Formats: sequence, structure tokens, C-alpha cells
Amino acid sequence: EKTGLHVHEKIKHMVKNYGTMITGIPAEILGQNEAEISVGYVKKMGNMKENIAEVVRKSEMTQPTNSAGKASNEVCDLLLGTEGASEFEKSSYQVLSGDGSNLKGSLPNKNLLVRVEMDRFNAPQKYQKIKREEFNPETAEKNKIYLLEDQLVYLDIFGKVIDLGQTSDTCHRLFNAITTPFYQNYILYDEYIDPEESAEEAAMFEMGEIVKAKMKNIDCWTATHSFTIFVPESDSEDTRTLYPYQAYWTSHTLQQWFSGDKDEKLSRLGIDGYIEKLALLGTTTDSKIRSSIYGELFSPPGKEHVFCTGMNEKFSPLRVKFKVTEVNPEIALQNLEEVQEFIDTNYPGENAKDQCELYKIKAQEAMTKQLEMRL
Amino acid sequence: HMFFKDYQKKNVMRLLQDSLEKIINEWLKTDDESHTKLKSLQELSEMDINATSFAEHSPLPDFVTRLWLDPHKALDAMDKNISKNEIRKLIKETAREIELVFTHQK
Repeated sequence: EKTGLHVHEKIKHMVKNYGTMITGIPAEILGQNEAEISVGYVKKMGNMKENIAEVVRKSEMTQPTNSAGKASNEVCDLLLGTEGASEFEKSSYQVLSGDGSNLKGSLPNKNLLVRVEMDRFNAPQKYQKIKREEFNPETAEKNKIYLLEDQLVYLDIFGKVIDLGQTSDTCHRLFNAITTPFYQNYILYDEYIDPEESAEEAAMFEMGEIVKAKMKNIDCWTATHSFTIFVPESDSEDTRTLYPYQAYWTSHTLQQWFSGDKDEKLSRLGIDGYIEKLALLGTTTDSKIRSSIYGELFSPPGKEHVFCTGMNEKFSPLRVKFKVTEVNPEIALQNLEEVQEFIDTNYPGENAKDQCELYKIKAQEAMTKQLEMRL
Repeated sequence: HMFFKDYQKKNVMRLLQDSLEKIINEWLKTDDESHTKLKSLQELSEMDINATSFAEHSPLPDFVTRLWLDPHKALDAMDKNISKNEIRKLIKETAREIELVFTHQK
């Protein structure tokens, strides 16, 4: 089959079967590199053979990366070729609209690849009330609110002092109201605050409201997750589908994504249902909703309901940036076949499991050799 | 062919870059009052690709100088289609990225 859908089926099957070997990195340089970053772990007395062997046994070197950006780069290279991927990666992102319509309109019925950068809003969470004569932006804690005698300012992550537009009377009322010594250097957003408690708690709440309102027009966005979405054209009567592809930093690999079938499970939502969830991630003002959607779309398979709870509840606003480019199935299928031929030539076996084991054996022998040499 | 060659090469060089970042990031945690390490990293980031003299008695991590001097001796399984000069440019680019991040520029 020469369709985009067959491209999807093939890349999924190959990553499922071969994991890290889809990078085309030969086993020997993988093992030598692993030795070079593992020499310090080798116990330095005893007999060398089994110390080296022990570090080689606990090496994770054939386990695939869990970098989201690296997985996205791998998908882009395979489906577009290296030059096309580089051009796509340098191209501009667009911010997903509230209803996701600009992405929808960017998905004509051709074979398309979407790349997504998720951003979180890295707003200040702390303030200090301080006399102006003691406020030094060169040494004060950055990404923080500062309340002076008659001024309210934001020291941003770059160390720039940004005025928050409040009047002298507003700021002085705030400064004078916040007298408790423990609240001179404190958190901005207190779940349990209440202004009917006292003028002080009134002022702390009001300052939080002012800062939150002003922050909406300040660029605190910072990138936080990366993934891709393959949207083959519909070449049969079946409804068109999309397939998200990801790794998640420190959490799971692309191979685990496919082997848990999460690409397919999410494809069941349909193009519109998936985009609706993605857009709601950027519009919702409820942290339980934000958390639940984030887990549904982005957790390792099976962790959807525990990914974003407790410490990991998604309290900050998120936004979705996207870019789209056309996939040529002739190119992608040729690229994937070349990876397959490399694997079959250099790591032969009767099935993929045996080929993976041969790759691991060759890497471990290379690592043993390199470690013995350096020691 | 043509795709696989370039794709493999770029992924191997990314692997080496990851190793460079791990080793240099750890090494930078223990600089001195004169910023000896940082300064040597900054010098490396703009280094003449034909230079070797600096590596004779350098504060740089041993893996970095070994990879710079003779990458195909440091890792003798490295494909010969990865040139010494490609490795040296990779080392320079990595040093530049790390240096700007470390000095809170980026």
C-alpha cells in the first residue's frame, strides 16, 4: 500500500518492534558512547572484569529516549526526510485559537504532519514588600512581584523591572495594609485567603487580583511538551483519522506510546473531538478540567487519571502552538524502508525480538571492550 | 539511498552531543573564583578548527579533548563518514549553547 495510512501503520509497527534501533545508531558506537559516560560508575578495586560487567548489565543503553523533542525530530525526519524536517522545524508556529478553528482550517484532505509545542504560563507566584531604597533588581529574586511604598512592579525572568500600571493611592494602600512580618515575603495566591478577615488579608487578595489581571498581557510563556500528529488523507470510504505521536520527558517513550496503543485510542476521538480537547486545554479556567484533559491526551498509557494530580495538578494556563506541512508517502515509505534494510542487514534475525537482542548483545560487547580499554 | 546516511549521521552526532552536555554540565558545577572552566569553554566555542595546542594541558574534561583531538581514536567504532572537522564543529556548537545557558543569557 502506498497511502499515508500505510505510512502510519509502518512507522508504528517499526517503532513498536525495534525501539531505539529506529534511530539507525549502530550498536558499537552506542556501546562505546555508553562506556564513556559510565566510566565513573565502575568500582575501582576488586577485579576489573566483573566491575565492568556489573555496570554493563545495569546499563539502560538500548532503552529508547523519553525526550519529547527528540521523538518529534525523529518523526519529522522519517516522514519528511532530513532537509524537509529541518525546514519544517525552522518554520513559524501559530497559536491555536480558542475553538481550534485555525488548525482545523489547516487540515485539508491531504497527508499532513502537525508539530505541536505546548507552553505553560510561568507567572510569578511570590511577592516581597520592600522599601524602594532596598530594592536592587540586579540581585533580587527574579520572576517575582515587588511592592514598594507607592509602586507595584514585576521583576521578570530576564531581570527587567516592569511597572504594573497601578496608581500611587492603590499601591500605598496595599503597602500600608500588609504589616504582619511573616507576610512581607510570601505567596501571591492563597487558596484559603479572605479579605473580610482583616484589612491586611484584603490587601493581599487585592494585590493578587491586580497581578493576575495585569499578567494576562505579559509574555510568561515557556515551552513544556513537544509532540506530533500524523493526519493521513482519507483514501477509502472510512472516516478520516488522526494519530498523535509522542514521548514524554522522564515519563515514557514513543515505543511505549505505540505498544500501549494510545495513538489509536486517541484517534477514536476523531479529528474534531481531538482538536476540541486540545483547544479546551487553552481556554479552560478550571484546574481539574485542565489536569484531566492533559492526562487524557499526554500521560503514559494507563496513567491518565494519576498523571496530573496532587503536586502535578495543572494550575497554570496552557497554550498550544502548531505548525503543519504536507507528507509525501513515497518519500516517507522509502525512508522507513531504508531503516528496515539497515536493521535487517546489520542485525539479522528470524523476528524483531531476536534482532533487538542481537543489537543489545553487540552494544554490550562494544561497551565492555571500551570500558576495559579505558581502564 | 541518501536519506539513511544523513539520518544516521545526524542521530549519532546528537548522541555525542548528549554525552558532551552531560560531561560538561557536571564539570561546570565546580568552577573556581577566576571562572577558569567557563573561560576555557568560551574559548572552545570559538576555537580554530585546526587548533590542537590548547588540548595539551587544558582544564576541559578529558572526554572533550580526546574527542576533539582524534574522535576516531576516542570512539574507534565511529563511522568514517563523520569527519574530524564535523566533530570539532559539533564540539564548538555544544560549547556555545552550554555557555549561553550557564551564563543565564539564554
